[PDB]
Amino acid sequence: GTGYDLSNSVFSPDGRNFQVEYAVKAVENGTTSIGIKCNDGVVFAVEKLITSKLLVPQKNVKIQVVDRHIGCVYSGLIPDGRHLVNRGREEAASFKKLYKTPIPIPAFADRLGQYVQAHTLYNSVRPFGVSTIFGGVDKNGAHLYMLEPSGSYWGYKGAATGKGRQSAKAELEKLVDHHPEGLSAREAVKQAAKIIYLAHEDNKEKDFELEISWCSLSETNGLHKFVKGDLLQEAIDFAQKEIN
Amino acid sequence: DIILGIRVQDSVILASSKAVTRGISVLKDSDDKTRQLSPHTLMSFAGEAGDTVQFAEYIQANIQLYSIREDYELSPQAVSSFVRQELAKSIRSRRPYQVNVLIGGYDKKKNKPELYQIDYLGTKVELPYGAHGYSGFYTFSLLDHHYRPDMTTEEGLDLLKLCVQELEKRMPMDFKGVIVKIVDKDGIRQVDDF
Amino acid sequence: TTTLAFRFQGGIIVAVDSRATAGNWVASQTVKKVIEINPFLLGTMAGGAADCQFWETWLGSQCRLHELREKERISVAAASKILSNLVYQYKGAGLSMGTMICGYTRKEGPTIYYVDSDGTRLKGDIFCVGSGQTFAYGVLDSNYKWDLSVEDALYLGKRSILAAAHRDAYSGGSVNLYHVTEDGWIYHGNHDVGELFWKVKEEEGSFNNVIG
Amino acid sequence: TSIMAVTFKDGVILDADSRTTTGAYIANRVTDKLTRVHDKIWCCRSGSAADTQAIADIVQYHLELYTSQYGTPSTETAASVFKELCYENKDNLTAGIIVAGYDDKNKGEVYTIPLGGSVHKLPYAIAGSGSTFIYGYCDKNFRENMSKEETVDFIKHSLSQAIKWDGSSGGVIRMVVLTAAGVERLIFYPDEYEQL
Amino acid sequence: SDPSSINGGIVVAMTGKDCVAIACDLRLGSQSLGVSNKFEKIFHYGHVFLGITGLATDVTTLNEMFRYKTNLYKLKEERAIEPETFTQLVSSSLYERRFGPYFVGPVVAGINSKSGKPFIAGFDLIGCIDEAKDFIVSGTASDQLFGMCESLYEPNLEPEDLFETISQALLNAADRDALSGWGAVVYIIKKDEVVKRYLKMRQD
Amino acid sequence: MTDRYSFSLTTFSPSGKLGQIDYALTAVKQGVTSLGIKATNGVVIATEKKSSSPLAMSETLSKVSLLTPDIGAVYSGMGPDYRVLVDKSRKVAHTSYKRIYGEYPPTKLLVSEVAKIMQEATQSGGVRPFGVSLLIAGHDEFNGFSLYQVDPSGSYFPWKATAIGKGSVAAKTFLEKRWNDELELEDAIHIALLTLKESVEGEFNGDTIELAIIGDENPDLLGYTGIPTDKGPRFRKLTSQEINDRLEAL
Amino acid sequence: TTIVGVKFNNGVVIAADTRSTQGPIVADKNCAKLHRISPKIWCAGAGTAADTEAVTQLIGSNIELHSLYTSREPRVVSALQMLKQHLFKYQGHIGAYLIVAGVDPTGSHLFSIHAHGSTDVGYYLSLGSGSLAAMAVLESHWKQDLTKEEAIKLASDAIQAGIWNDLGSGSNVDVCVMEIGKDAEYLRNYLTPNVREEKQKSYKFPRGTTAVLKESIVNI
Amino acid sequence: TQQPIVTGTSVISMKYDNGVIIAADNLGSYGSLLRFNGVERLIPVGDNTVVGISGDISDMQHIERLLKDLVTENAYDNPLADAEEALEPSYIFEYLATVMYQRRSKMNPLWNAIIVAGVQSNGDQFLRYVNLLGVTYSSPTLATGFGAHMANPLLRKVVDRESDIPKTTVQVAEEAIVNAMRVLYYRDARSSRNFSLAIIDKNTGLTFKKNLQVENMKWDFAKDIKGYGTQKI
Amino acid sequence: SRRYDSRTTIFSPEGRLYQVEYALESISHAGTAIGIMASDGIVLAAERKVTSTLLEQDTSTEKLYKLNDKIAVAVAGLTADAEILINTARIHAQNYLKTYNEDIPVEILVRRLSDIKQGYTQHGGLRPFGVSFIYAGYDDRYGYQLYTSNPSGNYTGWKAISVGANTSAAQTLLQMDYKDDMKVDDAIELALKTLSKTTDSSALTYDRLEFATIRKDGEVYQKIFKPQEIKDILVKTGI
Repeated sequence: GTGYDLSNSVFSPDGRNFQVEYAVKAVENGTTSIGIKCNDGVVFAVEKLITSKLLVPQKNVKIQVVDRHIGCVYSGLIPDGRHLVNRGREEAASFKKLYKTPIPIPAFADRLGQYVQAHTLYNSVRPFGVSTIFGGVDKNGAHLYMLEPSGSYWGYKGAATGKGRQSAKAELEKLVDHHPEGLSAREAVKQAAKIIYLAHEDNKEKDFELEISWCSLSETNGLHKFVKGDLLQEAIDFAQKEIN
Repeated sequence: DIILGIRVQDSVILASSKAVTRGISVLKDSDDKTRQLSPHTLMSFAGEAGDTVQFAEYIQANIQLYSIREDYELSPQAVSSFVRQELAKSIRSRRPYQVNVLIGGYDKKKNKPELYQIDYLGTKVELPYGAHGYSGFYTFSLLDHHYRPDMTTEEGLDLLKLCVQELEKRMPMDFKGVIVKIVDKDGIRQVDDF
Repeated sequence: TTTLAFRFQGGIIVAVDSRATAGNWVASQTVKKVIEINPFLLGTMAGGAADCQFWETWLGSQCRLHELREKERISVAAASKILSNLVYQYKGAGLSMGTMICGYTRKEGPTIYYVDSDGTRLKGDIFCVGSGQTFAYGVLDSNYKWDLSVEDALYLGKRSILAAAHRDAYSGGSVNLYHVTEDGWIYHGNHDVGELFWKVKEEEGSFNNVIG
Repeated sequence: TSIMAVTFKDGVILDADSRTTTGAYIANRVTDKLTRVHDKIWCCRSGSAADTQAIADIVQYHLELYTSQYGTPSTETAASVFKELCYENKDNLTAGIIVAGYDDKNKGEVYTIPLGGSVHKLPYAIAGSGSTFIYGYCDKNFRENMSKEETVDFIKHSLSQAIKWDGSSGGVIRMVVLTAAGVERLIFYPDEYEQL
Repeated sequence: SDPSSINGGIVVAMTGKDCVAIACDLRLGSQSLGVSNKFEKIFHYGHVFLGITGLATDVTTLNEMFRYKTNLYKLKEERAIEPETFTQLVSSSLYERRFGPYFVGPVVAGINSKSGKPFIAGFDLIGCIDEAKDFIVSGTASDQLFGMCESLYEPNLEPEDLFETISQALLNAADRDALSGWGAVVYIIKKDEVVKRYLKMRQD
Repeated sequence: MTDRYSFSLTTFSPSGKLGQIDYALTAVKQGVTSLGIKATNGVVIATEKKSSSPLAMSETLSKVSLLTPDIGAVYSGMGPDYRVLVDKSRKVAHTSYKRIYGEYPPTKLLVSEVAKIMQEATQSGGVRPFGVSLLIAGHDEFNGFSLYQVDPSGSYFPWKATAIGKGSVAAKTFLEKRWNDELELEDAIHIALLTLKESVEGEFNGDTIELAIIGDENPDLLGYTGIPTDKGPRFRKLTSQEINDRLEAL
Repeated sequence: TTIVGVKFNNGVVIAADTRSTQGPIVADKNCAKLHRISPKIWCAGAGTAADTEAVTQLIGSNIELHSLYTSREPRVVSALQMLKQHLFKYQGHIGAYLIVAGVDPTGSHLFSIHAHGSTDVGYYLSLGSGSLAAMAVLESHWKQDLTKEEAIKLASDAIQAGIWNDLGSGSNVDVCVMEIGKDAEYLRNYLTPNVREEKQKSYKFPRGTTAVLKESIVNI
Repeated sequence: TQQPIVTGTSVISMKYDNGVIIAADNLGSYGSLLRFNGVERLIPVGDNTVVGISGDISDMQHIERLLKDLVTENAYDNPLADAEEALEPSYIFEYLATVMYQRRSKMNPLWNAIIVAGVQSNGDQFLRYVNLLGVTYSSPTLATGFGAHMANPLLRKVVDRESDIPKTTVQVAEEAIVNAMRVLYYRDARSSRNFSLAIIDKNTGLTFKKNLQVENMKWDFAKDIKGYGTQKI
Repeated sequence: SRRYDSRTTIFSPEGRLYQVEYALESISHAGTAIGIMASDGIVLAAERKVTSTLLEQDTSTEKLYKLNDKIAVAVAGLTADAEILINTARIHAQNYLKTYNEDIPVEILVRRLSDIKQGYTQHGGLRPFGVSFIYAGYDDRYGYQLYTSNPSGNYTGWKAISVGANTSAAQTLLQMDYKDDMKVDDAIELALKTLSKTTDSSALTYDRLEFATIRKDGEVYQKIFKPQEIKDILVKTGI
């Protein structure tokens, strides 16, 4: 459908906002990132493609923390994701200043959804070219959400985005089938690494670095922390072992 | 601080003191406290140190801008109405203009002199003879006694001599004489032998 | 403070003292109370030292911009009105200023414009400002003439400040003489009031009430 | 005035007198100083009547807006909203507030917000002009986890003395009992508490 | 100190039998000094008369304001403003500046062109509609006028008898007020004509 | 992010016509018919209420609305524009006139304020004209009963009787034959119903038809007693029962 | 000024005196102090006469517009909220002390609003200089379940106490009775206990007593 | 422009050979009324900083909120927020000193006197003062409010100059602080018997001691005082 | 939003303002308005374009407006746009009286409106006013004056001018019969004769005519003719 896709706020005769649909095409080109909701927290994993050996390992972090209990991972236009996360940090700080409590994840997800959606209202602005998997632990459990360029978001047992989303979603579905009682935080980290490695088979042309993050009540006391050192290497070893 | 004005049959005579005093001493004794708003309109002013000249020169620019714009000289009534409005606007502004003015002019269309007294509040009143501040305390008794509408310019000047002499005699301050200007059908001129 | 500027056949003579006091404590003895706005315009400090120095330094830039645009030297009347208008904008905000904008121009001749913090702007032949102004007037009003020679005019300005320095507690230090001519102002040196008083006393016989 | 709030085993009780005075004159002798800012969050108002009423109206608007968006607030959140208004306008609003509320997780909570705009969580709080006369009595007699009957008897004794000694305090004693069973309003007339 | 007492002046309005009367003194002064004996304080905007007392600068400002407002009213409405409508126009205009108020007390007087009944109304400096069926007073000598008008006034005075009553109330009240006098002007307003009269009075 | 339509979307075409005004007037032509008739002792404004669905409670959607107690309006065209435009008209009736002069505006001045609102949309940047034509009927003590039509362009004219909307051409032809300078209000209602009966295609009863009149003051609708100078609204909606009673005698 | 409101078994009655004073002088002997906010919501104001008239006129405008917007009879609570929020916004500079009473679909209401924006609910209220004198009568005689007649008598009697005992109150008694089921009845000058007596002499001047300088005819 | 309503009394501190010690009482006074007794006026900011605040409690709770925002905003996009990029005492102080001066220049001061005590990453002791006017200074011993007149004379006997810091041990510094707290309780009317004490050591880290108690007070000499002069019995 | 902008305020490749030319074309389809300046007054006449037997001619004042006690204007083009300018003209006339305490000169009032029209023609991106005015007024300086202004913001003084439809025919007829020394009563005839010839209808009748005059108590009066008055003169003039 041409003619109606040159502007951001225009409905096509079918009611479809094409520019937002084109923004989704930007997301589908990004590196695959997933989020797994465990029985007491959430786990985030992102594939970081190694463009060249000259990138210093472990410095180009792509998972972001908001306040202290929300972690955000996104795929698509990385600058757009940072713009969205910068707003979330402002929204989270504003909520804490006025209400004194850390912003609830369902409340935070709405704050971001209103912002992302507001970018589809006017033709003087462009839609976000990122789908953001975000979540954390709040007063009433763990929450995992996923935004879209249109501003739509839902709660997920496990979310996947980026180029390997179709591959990753297959293994996320297997996790919920095999573990309906709830997956443990430590096992979720190992499974998160395995899913990213499997999803990378859609990007075999280039090497990648796995980055994991997670926020569990029992293990981080409800705060968002990165996987590093021994725990990261066990996940990498497990992911390679299953691949081999 | 002396500002006097007397309207006679054919002209308006405005007299204003020459002294300028700043605190302890007299800086100048030849100051002209008047501005020619139009070829036939003259404005005498008195008040606070800086407000008098800033206001007078600001008014003169607008009257000059009107004259050039319409190629027409505002009547003294219109000029006084314009001047009163600015004083009325300022009296209730951030920094009011504490300026008292006399506007003497010759209306070339009615062929009659006109004298208007406006104080810093914006109280415009047309008088046969006017004065601002305490200068009217000493002079009104003489003007009420001797003034007649049909005086000639020479009789009007003779009457100002009496008014100025009384101010010299009884007023404590030394105002260093007066500069006298006459607004007539021929324009504005200054009397030098006064 | 004591600053004077008077007009005469040879131009303008600007004489100022150099004492700055913080109460009765004499903070400085060698304050420069004349701002050299341009090679052709001279300022003068009285009252607010910072207000005079800052705005007359700023005024020099405005005069320079007029030079660049109009390609002609700004008149003293315009220079004093630029300062007078600005000083009026801040009226009531706390500015303190009494200054003479001395300059000599072809179309206008020697010109002194007295500008103060009230927004006043007066053209005159003789002006004195500061605490000791009444003493400077006394000497000037009696000995001032239009036909003064440059040598006699310089002495009269030097003598007028000496009289104010002697009698005024807040005036003294030294006398700074400036002479404004057709080709700019000329600095005629700094004369110490302490040394000048004894020199003047012997040559004139004046100050007979002072032993020495 | 004389306002009071006491946590007890089953929840929290807010209490206050009913007198408001403009000088010596009692403008209204049956005033209701207990204000509902949310279903189970109530506040006691002391100080300027105009300021406290304005703040209570704004806080109720904020907590109503909070509930529609972020679920039911806690008593800590209600006190936080009070603090922002009382603190960000401390030079204008001369308001001292006692906020008490009930939620299942934390049971009864009491927050006092003195004239400065600070927030203090307390087991019991007393404010108003008449409170100064019962600082010693309340401290000696307050106990943790008293029953509803003991707390009401404790509050009746406390306010009867605050009413007795303060000219600007008196009238009927109005109580609001916040518990899991709901909100209960009690009123005690001078003939009931005056001869305790 | 008090702006309403700097310039002096007084205005009084009375109602009669199908006629209204509004009168004022002609003095303008600067406290003790009398400046002008021709400063009229009664203005008309058609068949509705407005007498404004108080600060002379505000009296002049409001005259040009209500001339501006009533002139635009007649262009949009294509009819003259009635006394009742004008009374609310004055009231709102004075309240629009509650915190920058004009130090003036106006007095509206007129006859409704349609109903034909006399109308007079009074005001404070911030626009309280003091609609009275008998008489209205304003100015420095309001105390004198109240007692003077309250005793002389009687209902349903003919236009000739109303002139004697209002003029006598004004002259005797002005005579006992330092800042009022130097002549007075009386308007006798009838449904068909208006008569303007200048009174002989003490010039001290 | 900012509003970037600071330019006018209504502009003159090479033929001199303003495209958006003409299209706004077209939307009125496909609008539901409404008419007004000015009688010697009142004005009647009528329209039919076509319901979106039989499950809709048409009583909740009044096509005839009160602007001031003595002024009422009906529309033809886009319903939403009339609703917001009526809200503006009621507001400006207070802010611009009543709060100054103490009394409600006359019909001519209120129509002018409404026309100014429509004209502003016809020249201001980033807006389209209102797609409604209003028939504003009112009364005032000096001009009496009056009926005005206001167009999307902001132009307004006074009418003895008029009809706007889908059946305007047929209605106006009918009104010309029937209208005369001797009509009473009871006769105008009869003529209004007859004219409206022609336009309506479906059911013609009190529920599918909406009438309002400006007539004698209704002190029973005033809501209070004790102020003789207050005499009550002149604008009155005829309830479905009242209309049905007149239909039986139609 | 003396103003009282008295809630009775089926409505509320507000009464006020009619004297307006400029210091010690009685500017208006028959000022109407009861103002409409809507047909069945009425307000009585003490303190500054202009602000009470102006504040109610502004709120009355907004009540009418809001009533037209919502297509509902105004709530007395809406008037109270917009009235108190307006007064609070001006931090007490609008010196309007008001008793707002009325009937709405939710019953009869009686509030008092102070110049600073504080409000209180009550079954009987009083404002003005005569409030203490009027409240003495209300305290003595008020009782639950007053009938319309008892309330009107009590309200008028309370106003009379202020009239007789307060210098700032006098002349006549204005009464407005708002009952839930029917219209509000404004009893202007309900009682007129201060009718002036006949003067001892007639002061009709003989025509020609006044000296005139000039006479003119003014064009209209 | 404001005035204090509920206030905290003096905070005292001093640096010793290996770190710093800071103490403050747990009282909020409302005039002469010792109203609130649970106020904690020492605010740990990370593992190497403690911020002691005195004066208005309402502004103290505002500053306490700003500090918790620093720790949050520092960890944003900062993988080294725990080591090599954590907040130092010097960074925290400059933020507070800037805030306190900015509020002063707006004539809306934070009516507080703050002592930031901590140990830098390189081990150097940090101890700086800042008040509502934005005035800042450093010393081996710092005290706020009433403690500047009574605690500083006592602490300065232990560390009178910079060269005395390496000669002062934890025990000597701690007993000096504890004795100063007792002296303040003796002669300060707005002081409490309970206080908190924080020790920041470059080796053992932060040691925060809550609910410390003023002990070993001397009153037995009061029985021998009779009347105000002439009285004998 | 840049794609939807019509670029109102731009020049054509041959130095013409497109929207102003189109606005003028719009005015050429409006009812004719004629102004004739006589020795003792000014005559403003206009032809109503919208007409019907159900239209209220008695109070349908849509082309002749009063700006002042001394000035009036006849309007051709968008009636809605005119009333916006009419009210600003009225306010300006009163602002001048408030400031200078004198009636505004006609040229000053005309210049202000023409400046308002020109503003929309040069900046702001909004469409021009589609109205042409004929100002008829009096002042002490120039006496009776007759001006016309168009959407472009240009205004000129005239002795007799017509705007709206059939200006070419109306102007040619005025050229043939206008005598400088003619009285108002002759201007009454000339205005009606010219309209009766350029009118697009079969005949000219009182219902189609707006008519006003300005004439000299020695004070200038404004008379906007009521329908019966217009019907009277039409018989007297012989139309």
